[PDB]
Amino acid sequence: MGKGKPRGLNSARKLRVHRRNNRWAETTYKKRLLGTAFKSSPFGGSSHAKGIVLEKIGIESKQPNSAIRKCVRVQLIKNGKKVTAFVPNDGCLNFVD
Amino acid sequence: MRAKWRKKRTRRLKRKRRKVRARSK
Amino acid sequence: MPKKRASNGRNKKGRGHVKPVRCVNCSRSVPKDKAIKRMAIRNIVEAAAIRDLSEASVYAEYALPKTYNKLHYCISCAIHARIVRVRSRTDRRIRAPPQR
Amino acid sequence: SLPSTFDLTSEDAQLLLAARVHLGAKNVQVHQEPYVYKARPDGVNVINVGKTWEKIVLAARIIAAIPNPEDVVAISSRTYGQRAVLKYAAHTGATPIAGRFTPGSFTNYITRSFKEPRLVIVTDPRSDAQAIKESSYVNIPVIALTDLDSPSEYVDVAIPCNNRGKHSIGLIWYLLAREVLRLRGALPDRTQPWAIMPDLYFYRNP
Amino acid sequence: GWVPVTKLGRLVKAGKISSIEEIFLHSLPVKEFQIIDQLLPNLKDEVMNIKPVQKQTRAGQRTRFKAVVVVGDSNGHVGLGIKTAKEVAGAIRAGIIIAKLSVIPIRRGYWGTNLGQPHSLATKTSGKCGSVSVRLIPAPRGSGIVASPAVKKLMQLAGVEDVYTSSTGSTRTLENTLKAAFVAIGNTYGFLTPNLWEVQALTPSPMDVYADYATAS
Amino acid sequence: GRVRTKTVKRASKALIEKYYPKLTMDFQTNKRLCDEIATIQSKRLRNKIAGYTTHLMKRIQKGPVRGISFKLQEEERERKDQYVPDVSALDLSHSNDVLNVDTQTAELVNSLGLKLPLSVSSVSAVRDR
Amino acid sequence: MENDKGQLVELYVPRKCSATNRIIKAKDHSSVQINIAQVDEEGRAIPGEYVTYALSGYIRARGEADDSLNRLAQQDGLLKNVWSYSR
Amino acid sequence: TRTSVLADALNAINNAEKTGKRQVLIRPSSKVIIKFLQVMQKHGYIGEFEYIDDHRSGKIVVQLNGRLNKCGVISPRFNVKIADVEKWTANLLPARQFGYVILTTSAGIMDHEEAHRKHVSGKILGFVY
Amino acid sequence: MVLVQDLLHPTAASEARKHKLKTLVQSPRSHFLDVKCPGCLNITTVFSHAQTAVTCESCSTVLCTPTGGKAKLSEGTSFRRK
RNA sequence: AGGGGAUCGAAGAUGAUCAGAUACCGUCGUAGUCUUAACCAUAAACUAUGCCGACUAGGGAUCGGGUGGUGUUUUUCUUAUGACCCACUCGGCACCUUACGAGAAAUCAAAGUCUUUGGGUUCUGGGGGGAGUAUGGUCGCAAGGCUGAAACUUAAAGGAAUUG
Ligand SMILES: [Mg+2]
Ligand SMILES: [Mg+2]
Ligand SMILES: [Mg+2]
Ligand SMILES: [Mg+2]
Ligand SMILES: [Mg+2]
Ligand SMILES: [Mg+2]
Ligand SMILES: [Mg+2]
Ligand SMILES: [Mg+2]
Ligand SMILES: [Mg+2]
Ligand SMILES: [Mg+2]
Ligand SMILES: [Zn+2]
Ligand SMILES: [Zn+2]
Repeated sequence: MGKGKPRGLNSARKLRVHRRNNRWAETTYKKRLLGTAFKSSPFGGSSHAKGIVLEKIGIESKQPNSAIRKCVRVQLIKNGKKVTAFVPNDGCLNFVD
Repeated sequence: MRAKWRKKRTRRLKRKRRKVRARSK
Repeated sequence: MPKKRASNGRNKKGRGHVKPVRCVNCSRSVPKDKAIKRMAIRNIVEAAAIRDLSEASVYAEYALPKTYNKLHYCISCAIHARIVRVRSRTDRRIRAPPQR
Repeated sequence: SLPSTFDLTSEDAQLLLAARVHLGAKNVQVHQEPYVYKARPDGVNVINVGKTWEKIVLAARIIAAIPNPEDVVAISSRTYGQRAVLKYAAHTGATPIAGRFTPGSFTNYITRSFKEPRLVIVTDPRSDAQAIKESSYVNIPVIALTDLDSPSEYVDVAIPCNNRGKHSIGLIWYLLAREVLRLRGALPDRTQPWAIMPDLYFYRNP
Repeated sequence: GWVPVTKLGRLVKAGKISSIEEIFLHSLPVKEFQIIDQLLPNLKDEVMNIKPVQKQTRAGQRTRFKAVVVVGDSNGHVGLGIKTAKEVAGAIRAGIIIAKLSVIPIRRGYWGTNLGQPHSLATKTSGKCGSVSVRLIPAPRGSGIVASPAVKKLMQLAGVEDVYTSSTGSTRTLENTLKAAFVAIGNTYGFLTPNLWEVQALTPSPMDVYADYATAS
Repeated sequence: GRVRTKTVKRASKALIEKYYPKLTMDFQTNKRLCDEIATIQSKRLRNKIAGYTTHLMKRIQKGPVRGISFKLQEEERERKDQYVPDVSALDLSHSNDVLNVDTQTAELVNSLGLKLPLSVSSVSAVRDR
Repeated sequence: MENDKGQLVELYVPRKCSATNRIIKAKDHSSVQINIAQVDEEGRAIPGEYVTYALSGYIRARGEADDSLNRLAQQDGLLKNVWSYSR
Repeated sequence: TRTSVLADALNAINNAEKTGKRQVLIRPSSKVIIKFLQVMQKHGYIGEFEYIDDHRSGKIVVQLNGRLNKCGVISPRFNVKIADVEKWTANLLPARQFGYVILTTSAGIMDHEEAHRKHVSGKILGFVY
Repeated sequence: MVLVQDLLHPTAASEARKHKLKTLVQSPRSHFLDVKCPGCLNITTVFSHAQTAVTCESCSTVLCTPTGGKAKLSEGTSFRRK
């Protein structure tokens, strides 16, 4: 077998164009090249986001386990988007208010 | 469901979609 | 599902897509290759005659011919009764004509 | 190197040729496998005789090369050799196996019929085969009496021969025993047809 | 509690095979176990992993235990036994016993320039078992074994001081990664060099020499 | 449904192995011979052993058998393998003429050998199979 | 192989197959030692003298062990008329 | 098409040596082949080899020694910048210790040790170990 | 044909057997058969694979009907080799 | 868009069955089927194996070419065609055994000559779904094709085999 890819000493371009245009099926590279982080992903492609507790929710979880999870719908400040944040530890949405 | 019909399903769904967007030129 | 067989449909090898034959029982179109083409060389008169016919007959020796139904069967149709007979993985390699 | 003595006596050739050792193998002809001097028309191959008997000596030379004689396990399954192997057993004291081999006899150190050869002899690598394929697991040579149809996989010192059977098997064993005795034993001379007898071996009336 | 079957068993009891090379020299089929303990005293004897492994039944299941045992030293011989027995201890026992039959020497080389005693591989070897290639890939001095924990412990018992690996394919299946790193080890005496170009005499084996002392009376 | 068990057949195989002599055809003798030698706890089992031993003896009269060939049965070949009914003549001599060898065989004889006896056949290769 | 000044390190310096020159390994359970007894004048097979021939497991399992052992013997003077140069 | 003859030749060698053939035939047979082989001869991976002249193209008979392991060819003849030899030979051959990288160059077709003494690099062809 | 063949010197049987192309040297196995027609006493160097309805030097006798391989020599004709 | 329509026969009617069943079966039976002039341009268009290139193993066969056999028979006397036998050969289509080679294995003499990684080239794939969807092209009479997303979603989806 020749093994698919070209092997010429002058190929290069048909490597370098191929690897541009396969990379695009690498989900790491796609998010970086298309700014999903910025254009979506509630937080602006950012570690964190201050956001005002709009309401303390109880979210009934998926299967195997069974528990209402004690969350908070938020309104992210900068974007004005609304998200749902978990509140870790015993009660502590009590501390959230 | 059977994949050929799941294909046929989304063929009608398109042909309904074509009438909807054509109703506003 | 891997290959059960190497042949599969069998005759068809080096031969695009051949013509088909309607089966006998089900009238199920099957390729004339996948077809299970048994030969039914049956007598025109059933064994439990035959005396009776030859007693009442004119002439001696007689034609006493045999009808030549070259059957076909849609594999499924064949399995349901006929020569097919579901063989073991190792036994499925054998092409030898059975009995005899 | 060699003595230039063993060139096959004119009688012993006539003995070999009497048993049709070289009017055998037939149409079917393996490609290893140069023990043909010409081929007779329609369903025949003609075996080169000189090549056989040089090896029948070579085999023996190897059989002799094992110091402990109660060790060379000859085997036979296909019936026409059974008796001949037991004759070879009698003259040259070397425990052998007639008929059924029992797998795990060179391997499997528990069996009642556990041997441990330091040489194996076989008549039909078509049939005894198992024992050959077994012997590979434990580092042993395999002297075999191959026709030009049989496979010689895991075989060293393949004596060319006719394995239609009947006469040729027993004859070729006897020529082995002969040259195994002549190469260290009682007999000091190549000459004298002596006794013994070829017909001591061979297949019998059941 | 000894009593050997097999010429070679008796032969080692007599003390005419010294230890151990001669066995390997003449690739002698060491089917008995005692032999390798007699000759090699320093066999340790480390259980890698023990999966439960179940056959399914008319009702319930059959928990066997595939205990994986690297046997070795730091001399240059290593073993690899896998054994599935229902009792676990017995499995490790039978695993150790099997590992001392499969025992196999390793061409330990340099690195580059001889200078002091060799404790890497000679060459880049590979194994291939299931879908694991172990490749390894001789180090320089003191760089260490660089390996999956499994491959490492095999390479501690070898006395390969330093080697790089490229354990490649599904190395998490340990039976295979070892079986791989065993074969890559086996490959060594098995790969030629120009330091073998020089032809040897082909010695007679102990079996051929000490015939009378072997076998029963 | 009288098929004798393994222990019955196992012992009786090992009994006739070690004691082909001390086993006279008939039962009651072989019965008393069994209780002498082998140490059976039961009565029925012992009687059933004796029952198979006899059936082994009665087969022994009509030739040998497989798995039952020990010392005396070995020797009861063996003579015949040693001193065979054959042979008169050689045999495999040049009794009738001087070997009907083929053209190819005659040519082979001439290459290796110098002067041997021959009777050149026509070598009719023949039609059909 | 040679440390400092000779001092041959690495034991098990292997049987290399006579046919191939390819190495016979420690666990080549398939390898072999054909030993062939030396001939003398008028009978006599000279007790305790062999022309040894190792075979690799490779050639042996293929079937090429047969003709390689001939050619081995033929070159080393245990045969005539057997192995030909051309075929 | 038949492109790199050298490779297409060395492939047959590598197949031959794998099975333990004592020789090989190589159809096309170039300068490069012969200077490549010549190199294998000077180190000793290869016996005699006998360049047939088809009144025509080429053809070679190599005698293998049971010494070749791999008769490598690297394919797009990469230009090598003297220091980069070390990275090729490191990545192709087993060990700093022994092996050769057959490279064409200004100097002709050396191996990578000869090319270091000379202080002259170039393109690569193949290797041997 | 297994392991050791010594491939420079084949047995001539093999050379004759193998394809006229697939040997050590590509040598063709055709000849220039010197045919004599019944008419004139003169000999035409007829290549055995002519591809043509081969006439004589002048007279239209027709010497060899070109078939696929070697040509069938028209009627009861006589020939020398090469 | 023409011609024809025998039978089957997407649609339909309709007769049974079943808790029911516009589903099999049952009976009929437009559209077609068939064809001609246009389009469409996809199929499990599947050898689910890109093309070229070389080289590795035997077995026997198998066929389309070609050689040699004082071979056999045809028999119109020698025949000469034909038709075999047998051996080997270029071209085609597939099996058996061991695999020492591959392979996750099933298996494969190619799916080998690959961690001992490089003969040449084209193409495609990067967890599953969402989706062959949304959009935009572009192509089509249309059906539809080609081209082709993410947001969102999820821990498996698979493959092969083992025992149940
Ligand atoms: Mg639930
Ligand atoms: Mg499935
Ligand atoms: Mg299925
Ligand atoms: Mg699928
Ligand atoms: Mg085709
Ligand atoms: Mg098709
Ligand atoms: Mg309907
Ligand atoms: Mg498609
Ligand atoms: Mg496809
Ligand atoms: Mg995806
Ligand atoms: Zn049907
Ligand atoms: Zn003229």
